[PDB]
Amino acid sequence: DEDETTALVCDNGSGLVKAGFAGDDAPRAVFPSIVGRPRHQGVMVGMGQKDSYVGDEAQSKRGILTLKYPIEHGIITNWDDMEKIWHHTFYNELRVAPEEHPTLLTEAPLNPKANREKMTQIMFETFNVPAMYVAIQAVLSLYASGRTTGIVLDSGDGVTHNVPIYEGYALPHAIMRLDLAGRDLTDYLMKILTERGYSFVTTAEREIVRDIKEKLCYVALDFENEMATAASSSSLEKSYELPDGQVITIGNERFRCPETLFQPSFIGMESAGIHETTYNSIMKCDIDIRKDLYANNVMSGGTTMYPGIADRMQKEITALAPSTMKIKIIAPPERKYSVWIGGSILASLSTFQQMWITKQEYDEAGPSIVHRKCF
Amino acid sequence: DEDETTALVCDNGSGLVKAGFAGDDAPRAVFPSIVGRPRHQGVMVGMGQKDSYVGDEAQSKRGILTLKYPIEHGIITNWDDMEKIWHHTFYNELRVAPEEHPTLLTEAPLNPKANREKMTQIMFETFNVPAMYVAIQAVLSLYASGRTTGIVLDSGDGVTHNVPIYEGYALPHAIMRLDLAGRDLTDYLMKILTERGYSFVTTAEREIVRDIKEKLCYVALDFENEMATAASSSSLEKSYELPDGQVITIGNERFRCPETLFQPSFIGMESAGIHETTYNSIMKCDIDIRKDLYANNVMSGGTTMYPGIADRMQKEITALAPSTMKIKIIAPPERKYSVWIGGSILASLSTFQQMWITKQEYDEAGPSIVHRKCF
Amino acid sequence: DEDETTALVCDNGSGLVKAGFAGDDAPRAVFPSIVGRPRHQGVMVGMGQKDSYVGDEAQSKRGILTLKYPIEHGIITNWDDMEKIWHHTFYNELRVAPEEHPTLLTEAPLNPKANREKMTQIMFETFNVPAMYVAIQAVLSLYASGRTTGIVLDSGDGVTHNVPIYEGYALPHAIMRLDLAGRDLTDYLMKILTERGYSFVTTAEREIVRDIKEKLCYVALDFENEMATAASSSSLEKSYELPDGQVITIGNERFRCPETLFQPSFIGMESAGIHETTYNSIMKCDIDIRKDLYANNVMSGGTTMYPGIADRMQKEITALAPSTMKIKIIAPPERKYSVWIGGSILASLSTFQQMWITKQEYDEAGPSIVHRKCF
Ligand SMILES: Nc1ncnc2c1ncn2[C@@H]1O[C@H](COP(=O)(O)OP(=O)(O)O)[C@@H](O)[C@H]1O
Ligand SMILES: Nc1ncnc2c1ncn2[C@@H]1O[C@H](COP(=O)(O)OP(=O)(O)O)[C@@H](O)[C@H]1O
Ligand SMILES: Nc1ncnc2c1ncn2[C@@H]1O[C@H](COP(=O)(O)OP(=O)(O)O)[C@@H](O)[C@H]1O
Repeated sequence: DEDETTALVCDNGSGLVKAGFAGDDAPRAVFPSIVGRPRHQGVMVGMGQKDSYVGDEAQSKRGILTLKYPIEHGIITNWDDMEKIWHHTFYNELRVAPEEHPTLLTEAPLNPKANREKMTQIMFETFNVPAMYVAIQAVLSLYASGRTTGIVLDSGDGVTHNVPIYEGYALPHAIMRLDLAGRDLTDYLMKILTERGYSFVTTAEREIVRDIKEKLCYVALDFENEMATAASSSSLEKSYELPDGQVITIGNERFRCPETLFQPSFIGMESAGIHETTYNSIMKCDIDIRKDLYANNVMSGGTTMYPGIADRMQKEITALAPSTMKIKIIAPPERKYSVWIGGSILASLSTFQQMWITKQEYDEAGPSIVHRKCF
Repeated sequence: DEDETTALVCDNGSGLVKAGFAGDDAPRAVFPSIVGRPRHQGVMVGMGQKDSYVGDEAQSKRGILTLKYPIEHGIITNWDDMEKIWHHTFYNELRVAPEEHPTLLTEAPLNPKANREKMTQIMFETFNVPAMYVAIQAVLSLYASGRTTGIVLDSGDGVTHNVPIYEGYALPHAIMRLDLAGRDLTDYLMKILTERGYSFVTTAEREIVRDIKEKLCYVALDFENEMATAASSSSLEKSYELPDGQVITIGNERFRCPETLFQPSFIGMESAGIHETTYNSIMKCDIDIRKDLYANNVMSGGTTMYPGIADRMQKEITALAPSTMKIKIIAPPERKYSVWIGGSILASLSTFQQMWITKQEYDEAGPSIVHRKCF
Repeated sequence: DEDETTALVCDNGSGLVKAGFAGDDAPRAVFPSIVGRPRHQGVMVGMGQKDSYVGDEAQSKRGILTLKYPIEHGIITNWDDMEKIWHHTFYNELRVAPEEHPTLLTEAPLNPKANREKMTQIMFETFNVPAMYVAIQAVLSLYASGRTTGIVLDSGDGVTHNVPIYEGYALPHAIMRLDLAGRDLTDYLMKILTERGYSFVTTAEREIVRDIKEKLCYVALDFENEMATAASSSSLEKSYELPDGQVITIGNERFRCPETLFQPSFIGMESAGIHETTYNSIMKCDIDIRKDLYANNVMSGGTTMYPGIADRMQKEITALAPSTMKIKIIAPPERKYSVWIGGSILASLSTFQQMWITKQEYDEAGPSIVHRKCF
């Protein structure tokens, strides 16, 4: 609180907002992106509740609330709800006066121009920021990495991409999309557990299943052989206590759930699994740069956090590639916050501080400015 | 009683067993699935009563008895009780020697493998059937229909499903579940009648309320406008004589009870009403097959028997679908026995007689056989 | 069905088989070249479906099926699938007995010798044709035209060529290749529509986009000025109803998609646009024959069907050529079937009937015969 200034790095996630100050090593505020007020709301004797805050309160308030994601699949679809999320971010989580900070916002891949313009309009008109930037989330991640060359497999919450990069450039024609990512894997685990006679269907039960997924699932060494071991499997049958206190047993569901990344037909997806899309992406590049891609396969995103994933990707890529090809899979430790960190590096870039968009630019060429000939 | 043979078609319902001979047009035996013996049992001077027969005796014996459904929510949960129901089916209702007849059994959606194996074990070991098949009840219904394409709304006793079908295949990812169906509507009518100062709480009173529901409830043309007419409603106020002989008056409860299918929040269900699930199911299918689904919405199940339901579904679907979409609701007349009829067609399928499971198959690969690579 | 005979003219296209009788004015059978069976195949209650017929059934059966082209990029790559396509052609579409008809087959430019030999082996051994010929598809088209001199721009489904011709001879060193053609333009329209927030990614969605392309795209008068008019463009914003019934709006995508033929960098292609390749081809010819080429630029192929293409080519060629050069663009009306018609003329050539290849020639010098010293 003086001269200088930082850069409000707000990564608008499909399920979680990550926000903080440029220059910090990780976001200081992480809260669910949802909207929820009592679904039954039966009055009582007073009030003192906040209608649809969701954020952190919701979670801990599981069972009372309803949820909505105004950013459900990564694109913002409800501006009144998004204004509530940004107000919460600035005033309740970070506890800042937004008019004192240049703010860098992230946007999903394929975000419409008109959507970026509405984001810009709200920042300047509603929150009175002195400036702002919009950054592409994949791009920020790439930034955080620091690798000019290599092929990234980025699997997050709602989408997975394979992005080959040569000298810093995402050759746009090589990238392929997959709908599936963590949101789909949590829904599939709810369904397969419901196969055993359990019942996980409510909003609260979804949260419970997301926790089972993140704590007990793993990727097999070989799907077929893991299924065969399931028979005499005395390991798989882990126990998990529900908040009600009942204890369920989870066995082959531990590896059947994430097997979907390699076999999208488990959820009905025709798409090619992540090892096939990696190969298909490398084959859309020049033959010449393929050796550099094969030796620099970088994993990113929350859904690449499973133990065993790098070794499995090494095995599968080795099976598809030429016999003399050197293959290397890199996974950065704390991948998931790779998107926020790239934003932090960019926003905290004094040297490229002219890329931030300003109140004068917005007034001159409206918000589009932050879209036409920059970010 | 000679060569050839029929197929024992036993549809194990949550509230009613439907059983008969393959090839008959409808089941010859329909009896409540319950277990009940005197709750007070005060001896007397002799016996000559059957402990927990339930079946038909129970009903007519209302007030003395207790009830249990070993198939309460569609999945068999008590094998000693289920053995009693099957013994009653074979020896008391159909009056057959089970060792002379291949028998097709039905099972609920999501029935565990181990449950199908126990059903199979009992048929072969306890009843000595020469063969048997297990069939999926929804599937049998689909079979009875005869429509390859279209979206079915099947509302029965304990569950309601929306199932889109293209060329005979239930695209498994499109189907959505609802807990609510007729069991819930009877419980809700007991509760709302208890609001007027009446008291319907016992087992006998539940049966009385199920009769009021089936004889006097109806679905409104528009819920809001029907409530508004309730004021000057001189029609609604129908009379119903209780077995005690008192006469109650039923008015807006006639349409408030089934309104729950369209507004599950009446019983506290967050779920989306049946018109919303229909739309949500069609939107999980390819855009291309949607025109075929919209023109082939087939209603099935006992809870789709209300007069007015097809016209209301036509109105609601028309309001959600594109303006140029051709919408058609089909309701087969005697829907409820749609499940038994599909079983009868399948079981009575000489041409597919190799799908029946045999005593040799059970002995070789145990009962699982009737589960792994068939039904 | 008597003496004489016709010539089975089968044009094996990358996406469509065109087949018929020599002497007919157009092919009597046109069906997609694909292979597809249920991707989900969920059994049901019977069969009566044909595993991977594709042909016409597929299309109308959009959403159920998968596709494969055994001729994906013009060269046949799977002989078991190709045998199915030829069986369908003869027995289901044309309804002929192939052993009664000399059959002329077409092959892509640069088809390997061994591939032509395998085509020949199948015709004689599998279908028992009395004779057969293999013809080069470009060549057949040239044949259909009837112009000895001039430079043809032939843009079809998977490839575009510029072919200068002087007295009937394709000076082989002048011809240049382009990967891009209609297959690429349909893929690019799917991608650019997905930019607006729509989602066209499935096999069924590809077919939908191919229809939007063929019905609503057009080539601009000037790309830069058309983009500038897009702003106040109230024309562009045509509506298109999807099979689901939703209605999308298409605007600048109408001309951005085919702009790729003139600017291959839109899809990442370094190649020179079709006006530059025309000029580059004319400059590889003698200076002396250039006046004849400039006055005889003939358009051929499905991708030259856009309204406005001849006028745009006249404008662009005029801008590159010497000021006193007479420039004329010819487009034959029903260009697309230009390949089949050339085959029909050739095959129906009684006078050159000795060029057909016979069962004795195949037995003597194997199939190669139809390759070494003829077609
Ligand atoms: N340790 C972990 N193991 C597996 N999945 C994880 C782990 N940590 C986070 N995830 C999942 O990663 C997803 C979030 O990843 P993220 O990269 O932030 O996604 P997005 O950027 O698409 O919002 C969620 O589905 C979450 O459950
Ligand atoms: N005419 C009717 N009107 C309304 N509900 C009916 C009618 N006939 C039967 N039902 C109800 O339908 C339900 C039984 O339907 P059914 O399809 O057999 O269910 P399930 O297969 O789930 O056992 C019961 O709740 C019953 O009261
Ligand atoms: N009227 C049209 N306008 C634009 N493209 C068209 C038209 N008719 C056909 N096409 C396209 O032309 C291509 C087929 O042309 P064709 O000459 O048969 O190709 P090929 O011989 O390479 O198989 C397809 O991409 C198709 O969509």
